[PDB]
Amino acid sequence: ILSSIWTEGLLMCLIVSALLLFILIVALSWISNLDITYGALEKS
Amino acid sequence: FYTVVGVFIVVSAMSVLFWIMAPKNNQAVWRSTVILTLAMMFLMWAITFLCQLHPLVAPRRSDL
Amino acid sequence: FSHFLYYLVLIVVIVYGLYKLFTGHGSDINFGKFLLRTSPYMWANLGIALCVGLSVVGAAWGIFITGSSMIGAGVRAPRITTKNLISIIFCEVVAIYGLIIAIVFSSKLTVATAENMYSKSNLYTGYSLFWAGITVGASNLICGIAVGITGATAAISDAADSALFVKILVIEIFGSILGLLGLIVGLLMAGKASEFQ
Amino acid sequence: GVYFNIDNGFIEGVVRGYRNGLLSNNQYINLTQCDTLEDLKLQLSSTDYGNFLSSVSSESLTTSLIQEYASSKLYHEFNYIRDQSSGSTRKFMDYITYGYMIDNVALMITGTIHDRDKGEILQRCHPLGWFDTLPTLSVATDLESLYETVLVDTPLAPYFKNCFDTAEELDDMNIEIIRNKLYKAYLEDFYNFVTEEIPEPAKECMQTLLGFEADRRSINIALNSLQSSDIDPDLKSDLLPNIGKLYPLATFHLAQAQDFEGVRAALANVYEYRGFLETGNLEDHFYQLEMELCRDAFTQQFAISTVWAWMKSKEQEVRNITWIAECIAQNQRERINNYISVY
Amino acid sequence: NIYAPLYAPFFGFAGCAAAMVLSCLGAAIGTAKSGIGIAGIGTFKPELIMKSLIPVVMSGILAIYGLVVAVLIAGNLSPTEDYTLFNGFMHLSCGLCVGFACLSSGYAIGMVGDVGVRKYMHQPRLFVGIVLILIFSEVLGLYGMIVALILNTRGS
Amino acid sequence: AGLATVVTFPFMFAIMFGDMGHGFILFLMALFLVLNERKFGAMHRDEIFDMAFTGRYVLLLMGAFSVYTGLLYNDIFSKSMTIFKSGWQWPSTFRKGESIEAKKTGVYPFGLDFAWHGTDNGLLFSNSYKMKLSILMGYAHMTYSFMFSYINYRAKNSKVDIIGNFIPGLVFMQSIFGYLSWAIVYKWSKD
Amino acid sequence: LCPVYAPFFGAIGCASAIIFTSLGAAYGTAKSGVGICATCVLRPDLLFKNIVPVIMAGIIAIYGLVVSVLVCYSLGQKQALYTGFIQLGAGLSVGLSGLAAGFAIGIVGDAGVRGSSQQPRLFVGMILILIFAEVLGLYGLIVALLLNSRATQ
Amino acid sequence: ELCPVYAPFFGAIGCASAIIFTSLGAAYGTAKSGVGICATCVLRPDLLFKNIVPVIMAGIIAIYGLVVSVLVCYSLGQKQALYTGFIQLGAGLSVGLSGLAAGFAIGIVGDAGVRGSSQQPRLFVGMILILIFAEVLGLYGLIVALLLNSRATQDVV
Amino acid sequence: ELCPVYAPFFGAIGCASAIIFTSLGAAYGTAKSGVGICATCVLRPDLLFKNIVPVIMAGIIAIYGLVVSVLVCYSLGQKQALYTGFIQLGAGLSVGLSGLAAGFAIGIVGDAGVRGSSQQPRLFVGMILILIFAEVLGLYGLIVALLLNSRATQDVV
Amino acid sequence: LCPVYAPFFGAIGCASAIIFTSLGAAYGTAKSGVGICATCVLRPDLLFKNIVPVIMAGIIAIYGLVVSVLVCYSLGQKQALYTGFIQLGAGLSVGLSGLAAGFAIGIVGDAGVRGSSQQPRLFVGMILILIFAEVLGLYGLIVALLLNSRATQDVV
Amino acid sequence: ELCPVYAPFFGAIGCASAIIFTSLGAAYGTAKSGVGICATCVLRPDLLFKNIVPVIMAGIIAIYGLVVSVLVCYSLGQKQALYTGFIQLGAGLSVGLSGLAAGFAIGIVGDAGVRGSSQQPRLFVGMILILIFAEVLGLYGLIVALLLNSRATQDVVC
Amino acid sequence: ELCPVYAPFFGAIGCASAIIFTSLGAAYGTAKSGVGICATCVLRPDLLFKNIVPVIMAGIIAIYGLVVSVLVCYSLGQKQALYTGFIQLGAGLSVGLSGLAAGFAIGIVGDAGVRGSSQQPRLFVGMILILIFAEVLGLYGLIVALLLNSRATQDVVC
Amino acid sequence: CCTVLSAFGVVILSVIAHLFNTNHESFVGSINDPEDGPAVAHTVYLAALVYLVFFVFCGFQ
Repeated sequence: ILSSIWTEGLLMCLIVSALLLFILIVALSWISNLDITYGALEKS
Repeated sequence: FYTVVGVFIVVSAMSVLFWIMAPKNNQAVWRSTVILTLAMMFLMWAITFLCQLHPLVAPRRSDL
Repeated sequence: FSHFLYYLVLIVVIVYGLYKLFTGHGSDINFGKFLLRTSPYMWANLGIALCVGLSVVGAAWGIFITGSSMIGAGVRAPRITTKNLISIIFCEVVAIYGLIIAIVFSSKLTVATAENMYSKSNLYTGYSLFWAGITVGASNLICGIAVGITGATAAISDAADSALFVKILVIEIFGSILGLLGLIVGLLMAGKASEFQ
Repeated sequence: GVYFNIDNGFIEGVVRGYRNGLLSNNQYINLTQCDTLEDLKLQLSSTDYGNFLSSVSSESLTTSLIQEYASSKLYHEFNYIRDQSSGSTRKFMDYITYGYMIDNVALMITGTIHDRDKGEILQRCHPLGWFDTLPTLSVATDLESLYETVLVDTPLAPYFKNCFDTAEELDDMNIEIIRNKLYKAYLEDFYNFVTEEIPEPAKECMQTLLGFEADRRSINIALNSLQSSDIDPDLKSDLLPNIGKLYPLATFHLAQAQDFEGVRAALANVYEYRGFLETGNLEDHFYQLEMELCRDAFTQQFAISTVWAWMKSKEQEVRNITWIAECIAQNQRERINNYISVY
Repeated sequence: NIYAPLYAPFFGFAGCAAAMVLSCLGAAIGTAKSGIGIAGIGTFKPELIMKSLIPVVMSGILAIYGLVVAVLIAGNLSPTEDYTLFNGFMHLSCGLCVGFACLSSGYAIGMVGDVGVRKYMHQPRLFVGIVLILIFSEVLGLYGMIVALILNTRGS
Repeated sequence: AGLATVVTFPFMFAIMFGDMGHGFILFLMALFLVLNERKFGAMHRDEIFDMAFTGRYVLLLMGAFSVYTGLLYNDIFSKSMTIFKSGWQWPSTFRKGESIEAKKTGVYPFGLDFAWHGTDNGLLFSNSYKMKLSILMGYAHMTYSFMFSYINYRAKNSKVDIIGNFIPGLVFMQSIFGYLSWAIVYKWSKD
Repeated sequence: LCPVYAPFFGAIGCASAIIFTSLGAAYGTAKSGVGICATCVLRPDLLFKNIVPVIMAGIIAIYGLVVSVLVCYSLGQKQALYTGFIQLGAGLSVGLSGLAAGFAIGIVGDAGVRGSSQQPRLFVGMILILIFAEVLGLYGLIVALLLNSRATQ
Repeated sequence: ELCPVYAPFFGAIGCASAIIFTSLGAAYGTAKSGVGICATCVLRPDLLFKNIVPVIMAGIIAIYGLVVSVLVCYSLGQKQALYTGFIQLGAGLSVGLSGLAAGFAIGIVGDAGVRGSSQQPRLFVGMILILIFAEVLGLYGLIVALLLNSRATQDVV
Repeated sequence: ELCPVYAPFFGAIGCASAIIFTSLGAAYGTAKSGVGICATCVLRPDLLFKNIVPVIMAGIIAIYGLVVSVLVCYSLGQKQALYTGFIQLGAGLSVGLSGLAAGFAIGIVGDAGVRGSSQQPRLFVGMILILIFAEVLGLYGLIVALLLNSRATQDVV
Repeated sequence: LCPVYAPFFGAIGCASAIIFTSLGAAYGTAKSGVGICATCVLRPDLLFKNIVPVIMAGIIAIYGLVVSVLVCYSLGQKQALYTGFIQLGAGLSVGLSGLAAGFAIGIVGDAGVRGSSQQPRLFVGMILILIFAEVLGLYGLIVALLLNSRATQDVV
Repeated sequence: ELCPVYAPFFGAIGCASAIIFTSLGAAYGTAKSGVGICATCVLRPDLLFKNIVPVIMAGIIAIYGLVVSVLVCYSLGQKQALYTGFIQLGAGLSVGLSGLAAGFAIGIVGDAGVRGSSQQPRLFVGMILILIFAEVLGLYGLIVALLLNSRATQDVVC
Repeated sequence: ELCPVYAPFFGAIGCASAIIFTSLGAAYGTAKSGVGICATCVLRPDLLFKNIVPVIMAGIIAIYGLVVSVLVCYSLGQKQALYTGFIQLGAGLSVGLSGLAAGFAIGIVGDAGVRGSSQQPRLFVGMILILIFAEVLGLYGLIVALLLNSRATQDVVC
Repeated sequence: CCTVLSAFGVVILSVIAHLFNTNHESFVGSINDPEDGPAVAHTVYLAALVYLVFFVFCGFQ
């Protein structure tokens, strides 16, 4: 057996849910860096 | 397969008979639209007929 | 804060490895048994999905790099906006590479019998599809970004002078060698891999 | 160059398009062959200036109206590029206009000491250096009641850190000191902004373009202090910026430079500014070196320093067109080819 | 067989992927960063562009360096033959010592051959020195490919 | 190139847009603009409707071919048409809920067969058919548009361009992907 | 063969197929809607022809919705790891592809609707660029709908 | 084995995250597009009651989270299957991390739109049209979570 | 097995979390919008007790966190079920990490609303209405956690 | 049921009750002291009137001290794991909420004493906002006291 | 027990590291100094071949890595001691992460040296001497790894 | 048990570290002070062989690392005590991560000293005085590592 | 636009009700399909009449 706590199925759920959470953190850091061009909305 | 060649004969003879009997007003779009559309209709018919002439996969379903 | 987590995970890995090694149980951190006992369908499906994912995230990357500068450079010189679309096309072909490799890989994806499930061949064709999906998705990613950069420079040098686009299209050719080489290597890697049996 | 075109894709390609409208050497020779300001207008109409003097019609056309409208379309192009900017780019565009805000402050508070009217000392102000409380600098005379009333809400407020108001209100001698000291603190802050948040290809070629501004301002302060200033070097060293290529060894010798040779022997030890003070027009040497530093900032592609390198080159283009139109209107043609063209 | 376990092709296909991905990453950095400098001088003296395509070609050779070792690792991988863990570790190392070799060589070619091409529009005598520094920065990947070939022939 | 486009662009559209229900809707909303082209011609058209009315004859053909190809498929709002006699018969006596196969009686006369509709492996057969359909129609389109290059070089009277570009192009294209398109038909021909 | 943790991968694939696709569609809607709002304050008659990037970003989210619905009709308590990881792959494919295609449509769309107000010849240019970025979601949808067909066989 | 003890953990995380991340999305949509209302209704306060539509369409995302949180909460149990916990985790994330995206888009479009609608009054209809495409993202996440939650306890053992 | 020893850990950390993240969100809503009050009531000191609304609506979030941290606490106990601990952790997170978002959206709206409502008196009702839409997020987290905590000890063996 | 590693959670709950409240009180004292020492250079008469944010910061540390003493006098070697978990929760409840209360008191106190010298009427508004900022730590005190009242209630 | 099956992993990554980090340092030393060469030989064309000595000086680092990696490669075995893998890992790190240091030093010294040597002709000898002091670090790493690699397979057993 | 199989790992990464972390501090002391020599001797090239003392004192600590790496190398064996591996790791870290500090200090002091010794020539004797204190920090680590390495195989058994 | 949707609601639902009435195997022939044909035809034909009411009412607009 691989382990009793860190079994064959838990340890490859925590790789899938680490890859997906990595893609999520990257995509949320893309959307967090999204700013509005305010000079093209004002009168000045 | 010979019922694909037998349809190719009556499509090709029809296209040759339309190449010489096209109207003189718009020849290069009468004998270009009609002769090419018969070719593409025959091509999709021959492709959809030959995929079922000798099939390798049988239709399989559970709910009937 | 991310450097704090990078240091914390490193400290926890070192403390866990030295605790497991000092107590005579250091072979319990067993990466080989981890590779032997995880399912080969994980590696196969993960390789297919990351192939078609990372080809597209490089294709779409290059598309905005040489699209936004094409539209910016086309404001004064709008006679580039159709001729220079081959720079979109060269960074778009790296997605059809990953697509036609992902479908060829998914053809090797059948149901293996449970009595021979963690066999030699079934585990081989999980490893091969995993790394041959990675080496195609990452290569098409990097190729799409490189062709996008060398097309963004070409879209502005085209609007500068018309005779420069022919000279800087060659750099896009040498940049688009890379996705085709990844296309070759990912087919050679999963060339001897059989289906799941 | 991998994360540039997210927010700066459209911005660069239009500025790169604005670069192609820079007049080449042949387009300057075709302007020096003109005989009339109307012929110069019609020669500029074939360039990317086309029909910018269309509402003039050959009668009210002077050599200052050309400098007005040719720079006005520069300013409107800068505002169009700034309106499409966001994030660090928009902040970089604001930091460019801060140096014009300083010049408009120092031009607005000299029009009140001389009691010149407020409506005519503001048409001479710079349009890019506009802040909303710029006409209200005509309310007080001393520095403290112009800071604490007007210049706190301005973005020029962190730059009043060393301007010591000794309750002497204002002559013309200390407004230049306040101007040089605001520009000193501004060059410090904008160099730290470029070093901090601007990415790496647009960092090294912008630190040089900004250290050149600091070196030129250091040489001009240390050389204009001979004729119309009698100041101590410990008070003169607060006017020289410390970001440039010239600071740590040569601005010390420019601080205790009591004579012209104290400047010349100080600038003989620096390698790229030696020979400027020997022969020729010094202002032409600085403008030529400015254009040679702006030329090789377009050669790096994915850089926001192309905006600085564009607007300084376009300002030099407006200066060259103004010099040519001044030559062909006053009928002096001995130095018509004194323009500066690296494009 | 205790010397040839069934997880050994993991480290061989990892050698394939590290030999291809990092070498084409180095080749792409070397062609993109240098194409920036080649296109930057596109207006100022356009006649020096077709002579300056050498740091693009020498960057593209770095992908051939990874291609050769990726083919030679993938040719030693079959599901029917026995495949030792020694062989898998050796293929991991020979892909890993050519991938970062070509990555570093591509970073060096990209940083040299755009500054050189970008300063070459001023001084036309730079070209011999530029080609010389590109040769010294391109043998960096040849060293890694030599190590990878010797290591492939040793491990099989 | 806009004289071979007049059939091939609606037909390559219809291969992707194959349905007699959506195709008849598109043909009907095109024929509404064709029959009313006199009231719409003397009218101010905004850009989207100017695009839609400038091409009121591209959409009539795009509907008319979509009806033909969605009669080749059995796809009428994603349903089948039991028009002809099937080539597959199902067994009469079978237990409820079990997986059964059909025995081949003949071949379906016009179009794809309707016994592939509620079928587990019907999508595999449609994948094979539509992939080989796309390969053969792309081959036909490319080898038709490649002859126009020969007609161009013949009208320019340049045998150097013929022997340098057309013939080494022809016996490179036909020797690989002409062979692939022949091999698909020959695999369909054998049992 | 069919463990107790096997519908984790299918449920998280059904999750990610709409999560990553909606993140990409939200970036493509927001960033290209900033360009619409910035463009149409000085030239407001281009408002309903500049609306194409947010429509294409919506088509991306529809492509992700299709895969999420078609994965959640094949989930069961006692499915194999084969079905679970093939639903995971069908989720990851359309997730990364819709995310990439939405980022590309967002970054191309605002630049396109800004260049379209200065030069009218750039409308066809931005449409022809955005069509290449649209079908990348189709390129992940193909792998997702092919891995869906191999779910229970 | 089919119904373990740690099985309500994923169900409780799915009940929590559905309201947590939609409250984050609705909070960003209220926040970013309410700064624009408070900035552009100091000059033209007559259109204060029509700029409120980004805030309302942001607050619909929190109701999308609330519905799925209640429907996951009334299916939790001590002896539920691990399948039920996995489906409730998936339905919680499918509403939460999609309504977070919808709320980001509503906040960005609303702040960019209520600032441009005071200079050009014709941009309001375009703002509403873009915000509908931004709100159907959270609606699609709601559809996915309802189709999961109907599948949650159907043929469980 | 069904009620293990580590079972009150999740309940105690949920009882902690429901006041920790709630007080953090309410502290952002108090500080960020108190900056605006201390900046605009120098010019307009007559508007102190009128602009105090976002600080009070930030405090109502902390009251929502307090009333769940005092209901999880009396449902705690040694040898309680692991299901009860998971439900209490979920009800802790649903109040805390959504009142965090509601406090962000109250603070960064209320500061701009206090900056704006000293210039325009008609903007104050719009400020209150946007703050109601920002405070109903924490109310939704309260509703989810109360409906969740009602099922913590409901027929649990 | 009462293991050996059980007072670890109680010791961490006794530490974290005073650690994070002292961090919050230290942020509040630092921000408010920078405010006072920059606003009382020109207005020294209202120096002792502005020390109220610093007092409001110190009451947060007193709140942490009380909970840490009450958790300290309930520790033991042979205590339950439930008692350790409740003491950890009661430490974190007062600590990470007094940290937030200290952040709010520091920001509000700095912004209020920098503007209360200009407007004398802003003092009764600053006191009113700091009451709402100090009730944020009083809530964590109440949660910590109600937890610690049940740490040893029905414990075997 | 004493020569395990995973034992050539450490020798393999030691053979890899002596190319990886050494080529990374040599690439830094060639790139950052070639920037200075191409930036100063614009107006000083005759000094173009005197300035290559930083780039050659950085290439000798990669030659140092090449030699040690080949000499480790010709001692990898299938039935290899774990002591031998540990020694080869140490000898690979000792060349790699010291040649990286020497490459950093040559890359930072050499561009300043070719920028100052175009302005002062007597600074060239000082540049060469500082580059010798910078290259001797990678020489020390090679000395440590050649003395270390010679002890792998001396008294190995089992 | 008392001399396990993994015991030479710590000795190998103590032999490796004593030159890695030493040479990447010596490289900082060479590079950061060499950019201060090459930028100063463009105007005072007569001080070129006098300002190079920071580079020499940065090269001395690499020899301090080399001596300890050789003495740890020649005490490695296949069957050595785990105490010996711990002591050799401690000696390697004590040289490396303190010679790194000494190199940082020499690098920061040396360019500040050579840029100031050309304005005032009486600052050279102050630069040497500060630089001896900056350089003895590696000698202290060498003393600690030699006193460790003398204790490595003294009373080891098994 | 309700008259177009109502005309399609007449035509499509009338064809669907006729295909349920005649027990066509593309609608009844599966196990998951409804068992009684005319029971579904009776409630689809009434919907066809409802859309015919909408078509007649919106046809006089």
